[PDB]
Amino acid sequence: EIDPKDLTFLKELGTGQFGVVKYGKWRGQYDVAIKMIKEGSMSEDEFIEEAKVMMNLSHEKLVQLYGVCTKQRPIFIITEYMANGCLLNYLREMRHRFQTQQLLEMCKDVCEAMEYLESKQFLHRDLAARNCLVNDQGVVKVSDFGLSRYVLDDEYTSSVGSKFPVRWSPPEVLMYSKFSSKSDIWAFGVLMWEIYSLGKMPYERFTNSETAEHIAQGLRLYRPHLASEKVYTIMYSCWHEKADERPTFKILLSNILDVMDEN
Ligand SMILES: Cc1c(NC(=O)c2cc3c(s2)CCCC3)cccc1-c1cn(C)c(=O)c(Nc2ccc([C@@H]3C(=O)N(C)CCN3C)cc2)n1
Repeated sequence: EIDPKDLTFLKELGTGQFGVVKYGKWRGQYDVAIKMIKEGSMSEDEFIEEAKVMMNLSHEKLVQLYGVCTKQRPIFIITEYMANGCLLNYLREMRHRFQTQQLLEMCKDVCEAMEYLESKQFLHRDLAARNCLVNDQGVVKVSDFGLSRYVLDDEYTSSVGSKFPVRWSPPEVLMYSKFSSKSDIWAFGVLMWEIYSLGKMPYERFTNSETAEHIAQGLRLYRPHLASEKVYTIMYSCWHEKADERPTFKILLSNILDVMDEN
């Protein structure tokens, strides 16, 4: 429980699934982001009841959830600040600057975070470049892990809703709402594709339902120009139809490190 008196609001960062997010400082020194949770946007009682595990998740490649302010309305979620914003926009804006080594390093950053989450049996549930953030030194970190569970918005929570991350979902999520470590694995593959395509929309020009239909029948994302065959093999392994044939994040990290060593 953070004392809201210790927070200084400094800048509007935009709006996300829970409403307004602001940049500020904690105790005049530490850079933070502060989600001000819009009333009715979140299952607050449920989040508060369950939130301690999420705060104890600690890793260099996670965007840390520092604490909460719950003795007030609206409630706040205080996290680590990331000066370069979300990875999807960062890729798009610096598109002509990246070397292939840096793209691989981004994949490694995310994979390390996810390997940690996997070891804690904690699901992200909405992994995608938009839910990775970038610090002032270009380090990529995974953000808002586990929060999708508390979203109150039928357009997001229903698999036929317009905000559901269909393009990041395996068949068993689309058909059965069966989330597991292996649905995060699928999403990580799509994320690697977002990285190597330098921020393109997966299945662009397909609607969500067309995407569902086509992946169910075995359609997969093509190899981006900048991805080597070894890199494509890694992302492709995430997309096995059967969840039990997909690798673990431990295995993916080993795969990524091996490519780095060869390069
Ligand atoms: C995480 C986030 C959101 N998204 C969310 O809060 C949620 C996503 C999900 C939720 S809530 C529940 C379900 C799962 C998905 C919205 C706006 C800012 C930030 C955000 C957070 N953090 C932790 C940051 O460090 C950060 N940094 C940042 C943002 C914007 C800019 C900068 C800017 O100031 N503006 C105004 C736009 C251009 N941009 C580059 C720079 C850094 N943004």
